[PDB]
Amino acid sequence: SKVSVAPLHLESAKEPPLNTYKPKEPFTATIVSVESLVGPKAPGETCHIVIDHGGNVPYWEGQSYGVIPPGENPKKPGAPQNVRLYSIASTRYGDNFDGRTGSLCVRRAVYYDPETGKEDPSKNGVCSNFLCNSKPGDKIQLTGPSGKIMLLPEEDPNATHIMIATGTGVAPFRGYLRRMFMEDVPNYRFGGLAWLFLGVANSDSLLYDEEFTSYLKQYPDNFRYDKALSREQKNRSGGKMYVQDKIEEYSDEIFKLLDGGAHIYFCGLKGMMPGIQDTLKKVAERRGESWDQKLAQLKKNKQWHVEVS
Ligand SMILES: Cc1cc2nc3c(=O)[nH]c(=O)nc-3n(C[C@H](O)[C@H](O)[C@H](O)COP(=O)(O)OP(=O)(O)OC[C@H]3O[C@@H](n4cnc5c(N)ncnc54)[C@H](O)[C@@H]3O)c2cc1C
Ligand SMILES: NC(=O)c1cccnc1
Ligand SMILES: [Mg+2]
Repeated sequence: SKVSVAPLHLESAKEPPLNTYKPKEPFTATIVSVESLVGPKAPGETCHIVIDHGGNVPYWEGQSYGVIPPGENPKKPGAPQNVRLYSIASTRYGDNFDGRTGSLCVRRAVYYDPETGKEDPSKNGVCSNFLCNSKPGDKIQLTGPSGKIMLLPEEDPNATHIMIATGTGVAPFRGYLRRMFMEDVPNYRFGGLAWLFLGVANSDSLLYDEEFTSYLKQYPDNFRYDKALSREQKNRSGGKMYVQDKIEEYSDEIFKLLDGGAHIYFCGLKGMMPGIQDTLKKVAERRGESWDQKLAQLKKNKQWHVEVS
């Protein structure tokens, strides 16, 4: 059944924490673990990082932590590096169910010369490689938390939540779904529908697949899960199978859920959105609806939640 989590006083706050720690005086947290989430055929490396904040940097699901990687700011001699934000992939109780850790889902940003494929360490992403290279006991300069766009609307515990992720965009949804299904949170008993769509490059690039598949078996009447593997699947038109093509497969169900008040969430890199918008426009047109008008209504009704970069 549901996992006991502590301390329940984390449910008492009525507002999310924001900017508890700031860049000039970050919280020095400690790495608990770092593990690759992906198999050898994955085009890139994505890691799961567990960080001990000791209960000093609590957060709500959907927020981000800032990390200040070591070194001097290249564009600002004598200054610390700029904060990089990472979507927290854990619930407020964390992966140890104790309110002392938070987790990140971090894609290594690696540079390859577009012609030769060669590498250059001065051009890899600083913070993503810093994090995925970390080992237990390493210290991390933590700031935040920050962000409110992806806070989970809990007013209606029987709401519908349609979660659209590419790659590390799955992070907030791992936290949402643990809160909805895994953890014993007496003041939030989810009885709605949560529907996760995840687009990645191939099967080896899947993130947390075992956890999500387990929810299908534990909460079959409350959870749905669809995956789009761009390099291993092709869409109805011959294009690579992107998450928007999976959305299109369920277009009638999704549009009806939206009309009924479902929340819809988009998270990941911003390049995911143009194809999604194109598909939604096409779906709307086939149904005889204006996607522009529908989207305006979804935004007005606070059903549309996008955090991409
Ligand atoms: C709200 C928010 C949440 C986020 N959540 C996540 C998350 O959960 N997971 C995640 O992985 N990311 C997330 N990101 C992105 C993350 O913040 C970083 O931007 C990302 O990790 C890259 O940072 P970095 O320090 O590794 O790369 P940087 O050092 O900032 O470099 C940026 C890019 O420039 C490239 N580059 C550097 N020098 C050169 C050069 N000379 N020529 C060509 N290219 C170069 C790097 O390879 C890299 O791709 C989020 C962003 C935001 C705004
Ligand atoms: N988790 C992510 O990949 C993410 C979230 C928000 C902005 N950019 C990237
Ligand atoms: Mg795998």
